[PDB]
Amino acid sequence: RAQRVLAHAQEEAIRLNHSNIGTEHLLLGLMKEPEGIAAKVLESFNITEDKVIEEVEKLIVGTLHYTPRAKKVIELSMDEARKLHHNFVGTEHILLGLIRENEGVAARVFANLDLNITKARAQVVKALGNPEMNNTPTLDSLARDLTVIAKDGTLDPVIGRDKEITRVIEVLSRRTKNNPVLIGEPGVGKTAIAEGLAQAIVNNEVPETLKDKRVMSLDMGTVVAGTKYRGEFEERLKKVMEEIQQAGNVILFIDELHTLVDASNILKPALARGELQCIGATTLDEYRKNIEKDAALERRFQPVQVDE
Amino acid sequence: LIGEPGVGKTAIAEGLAQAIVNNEVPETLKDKRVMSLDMGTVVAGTKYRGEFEERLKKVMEEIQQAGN
Amino acid sequence: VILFIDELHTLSNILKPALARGELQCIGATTLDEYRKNIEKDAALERRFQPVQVDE
Amino acid sequence: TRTIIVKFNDLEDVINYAYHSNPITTEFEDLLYMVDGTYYYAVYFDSHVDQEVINDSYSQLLEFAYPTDRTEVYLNDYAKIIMSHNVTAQVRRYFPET
Amino acid sequence: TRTIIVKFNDLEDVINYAYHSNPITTEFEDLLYMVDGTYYYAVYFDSHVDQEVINDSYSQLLEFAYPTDRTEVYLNDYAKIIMSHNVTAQVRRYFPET
Amino acid sequence: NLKEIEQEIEKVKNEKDAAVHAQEFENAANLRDKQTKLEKQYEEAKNEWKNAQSTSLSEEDIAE
Ligand SMILES: Nc1ncnc2c1ncn2[C@@H]1O[C@H](COP(=O)(O)OP(=O)(O)O)[C@@H](O)[C@H]1O
Ligand SMILES: [Mg+2]
Repeated sequence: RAQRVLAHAQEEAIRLNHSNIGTEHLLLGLMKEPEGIAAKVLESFNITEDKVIEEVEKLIVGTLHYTPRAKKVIELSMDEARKLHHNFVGTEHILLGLIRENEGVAARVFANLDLNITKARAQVVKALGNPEMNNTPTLDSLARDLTVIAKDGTLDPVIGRDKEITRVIEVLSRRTKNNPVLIGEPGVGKTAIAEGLAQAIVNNEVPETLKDKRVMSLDMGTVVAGTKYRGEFEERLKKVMEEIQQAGNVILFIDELHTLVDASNILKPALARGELQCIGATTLDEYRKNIEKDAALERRFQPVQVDE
Repeated sequence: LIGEPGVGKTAIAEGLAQAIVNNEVPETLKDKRVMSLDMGTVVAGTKYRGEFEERLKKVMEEIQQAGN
Repeated sequence: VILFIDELHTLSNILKPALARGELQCIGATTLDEYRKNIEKDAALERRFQPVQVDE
Repeated sequence: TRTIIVKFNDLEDVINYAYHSNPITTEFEDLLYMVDGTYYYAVYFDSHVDQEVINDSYSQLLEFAYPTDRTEVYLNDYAKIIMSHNVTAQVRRYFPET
Repeated sequence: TRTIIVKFNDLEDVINYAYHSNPITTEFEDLLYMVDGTYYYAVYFDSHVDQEVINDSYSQLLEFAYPTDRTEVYLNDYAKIIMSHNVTAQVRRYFPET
Repeated sequence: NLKEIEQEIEKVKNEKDAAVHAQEFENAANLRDKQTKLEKQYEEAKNEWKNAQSTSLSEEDIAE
């Protein structure tokens, strides 16, 4: 970062023989560094160093401290760095901080030199900006994306579930019933299997077929918003379905698949037609009690055992 | 079409559609459209009274007008 | 911010944009009848919510 | 107006302004008010002082204090006068540097 | 304007321009900047060079380069000067043919 | 097992960029020549791979 203005502040304080370090000193230091974005932008408004020096002299030992307003300006400039510029702060951030806090000797100099605030802010934004100036909206809102988490690196690692991941991979590569179901007791790592599959997709370990397929965890918490209106949940289920259809690269993880087997008549044509690829997680008792009874669901889902 | 699961009833319907396309059916069905309707789609988004009946009636009127 | 929502049972997928990844820290409260019926039966709530029993 | 007021949160800020500020070589009359612990600084300029020195001061106070949140009439009513005609001298004489 | 800024994604594109481009027999000064690995090319023509020739050279530059995504002020602040006053000549003399 | 060429390609490219960032042009040209050689070797490995890129379903595969 450019700390040479802060280094100037004391030097110009001694040079003018003042008993404080104010906003006018900081402006003088921005003038002192001509390379700065703030210096060039303010020079574009015909605000040059000698005019600032004359205005400060017209306007306005050893125990020199930044005035509370100078500290406030610095804090605001750090807060202005929340404009997706990470920790590093620049001269234009300091200028934006001075612009926002339209109070102090610097604000008085701006008013005295007839400098517009909004125009200066727009100039700084344009200088920082770019001179030269698909998606499933509903699925991305009610479902948790695992591939984006894996790319971000926030996803926790998966250890030792290589056989289960390979089994899921080979099930997903089928032509007719490429829908794996993870069978195991709660808390054994069934969701970890899907997370590891997402990691393998990101780490370029999956085969060519699943090279660029996203793994979206269709959380079934409150997809069933209202159980009394006729078609209120069917409508949003159909919407999620046609969004998944229009972008044929979405692998879907449905935790507790037995809760949806109300939605059998809607998911059945899509699964049988190949527009949706699903990964389910259930318990062995629930699987036997719900899914095995219906021969239609068996013709779509392939069980994978996840052991403790 | 009545049968045990996995015998080929949907395959029978698809084969009829393919026969229509390949034109090996009688003259009475030469240019018929085989349209697969799912009742879950028809019942989707039908909270208010009379909406499902209205949709089904419009579908039936369209079938009658088209005649193919 | 630590968000407090009493009558939690009156509230998953309404608030996954901050509960799926834990951005909102729920510190809500409810009764045991209203906890076993709709909080214990949800997979997502079991992943994040931890029952802190309040004694007499 | 020839009557400005500024708001000092604490007496530490008043000491900071009295010590570390070199106000413009101007003549003025200073009074200190206090309500609910908040210090209000009122300075009155004669008929020869320009508003530019007033905004410069109001910024040095603003560099050491906050803008007034109470009108002049309210302070003359409820605020107790603490110092008059000499603020900086008496705080410098009694209080030491920070 | 008198400043033309173009962006090179990689060094191979810079070498391609340095060897395969035949600029109009014009007088100019060129510098090569670098931020975050991306290369930027700046050329400054004399006051006597017309604007039409400037646009012509800029459109010749776009064959090997992309339009700049950062302003000249940002480049002068943050970007590091890699080469000065002779970019094509020094790239040609240092790096060999593709 | 071809992965043992991509990582060195990445390392050589990063060293390339770091070296040119410091105005070190001779080291830059040497590193670029090494990068081109390594890229050609990786392309040759991919070539041997696609030359190796038939499997038949036997009765035993179904018995299993
Ligand atoms: N094989 C594994 N590797 C790494 N972490 C695991 C593994 N299995 C389980 N975990 C961790 O333990 C927790 C168990 O939850 P999980 O078993 O995924 O729930 P469910 O079985 O309901 O999907 C997870 O949060 C996960 O972080
Ligand atoms: Mg069928």
